[PDB]
Amino acid sequence: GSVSKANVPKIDVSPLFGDDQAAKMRVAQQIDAASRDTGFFYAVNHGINVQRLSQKTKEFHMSITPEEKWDLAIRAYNKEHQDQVRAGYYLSIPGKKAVESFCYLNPNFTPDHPRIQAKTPTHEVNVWPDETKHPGFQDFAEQYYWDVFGLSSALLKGYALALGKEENFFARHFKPDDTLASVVLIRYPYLDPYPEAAIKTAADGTKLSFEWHEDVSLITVLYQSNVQNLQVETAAGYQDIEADDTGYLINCGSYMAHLTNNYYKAPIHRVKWVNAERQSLPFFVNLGYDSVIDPFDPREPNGKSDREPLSYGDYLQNGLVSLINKNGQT
Ligand SMILES: CC(C)[C@@H](NC(=O)[C@H](CS)NC(=O)CCC[C@H](N)C(=O)O)S(=O)(=O)O
Ligand SMILES: [Fe+3]
Repeated sequence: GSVSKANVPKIDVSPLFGDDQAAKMRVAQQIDAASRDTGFFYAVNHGINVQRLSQKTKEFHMSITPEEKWDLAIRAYNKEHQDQVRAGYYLSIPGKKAVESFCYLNPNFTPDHPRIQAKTPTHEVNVWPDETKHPGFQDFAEQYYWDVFGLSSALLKGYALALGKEENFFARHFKPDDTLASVVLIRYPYLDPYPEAAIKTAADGTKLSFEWHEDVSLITVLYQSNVQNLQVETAAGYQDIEADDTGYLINCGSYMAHLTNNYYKAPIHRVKWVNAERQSLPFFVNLGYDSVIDPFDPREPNGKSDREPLSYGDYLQNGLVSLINKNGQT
């Protein structure tokens, strides 16, 4: 019943920001090898100040009041906010639900934006706390969105080259004016006593905070504090993913698995229950609402696939609802 440790290589992604094309191919090879193995890798030498990200996120989580949480709550917690399906605060439920979080979307989604004017699903205008009660928080959060957007764009060039495509194969659909990408600022608290109602038990007996799932994304670009919790499923069972609070943990989402005919799988993973204060800050790399990538199969000589091209917006709307139905309202 022992638990092994997943091979999660640390990949220096800095060449993806430069113009050394052979060096970028050597990064792409590493991304290919990781994507074909466990499906996770750590992006290092990424150029983002993750210490400031963790400090500002901690300041926000530890200073917001129950009044402000109701005022920012998504409609799952506040019936007055029917437009907040994605963005807003996700309340914990003491004695029942430990996790709480704050999700925000593309800062360019304003009342002027045509997708907001047309009321297209998955598009929302971000809600923010009072500036004086949380000085600099909105500025930090929006800046972080574009900081990790820049990193994610380079990572997408690595994935494109790894699959034998031109480096903009994915990134050309990843644009500041229409990206459905999201940031979630997740707090997992220390609780004494920790309520067993907030703990799930896996089929193999492991105590979990969040059950197995594939990510709803093209790729996921995640920062976490230094508390080990993640497990990836392999054919030989679940394996622990070691923590690293200096790098970004990268993995493919189910849209990537669809478009590559499962050549780059969306790794199934789950979150172990750990009674420790920690943060989990995912950036879900989503494309535009009408973004469509023609599927292909890198295993076939002609590279042809019979899978239907999937519009990303419909994929995202269906995927987020299915994840809530399967693993519960977060
Ligand atoms: C329970 C929770 C803390 C987990 N984190 C996540 O983000 C999970 C697993 S990937 N994903 C979501 O809840 C989709 C969010 C989409 C976002 N609202 C949007 O609209 O884009 S946990 O894995 O850390 O346990
Ligand atoms: Fe996930």
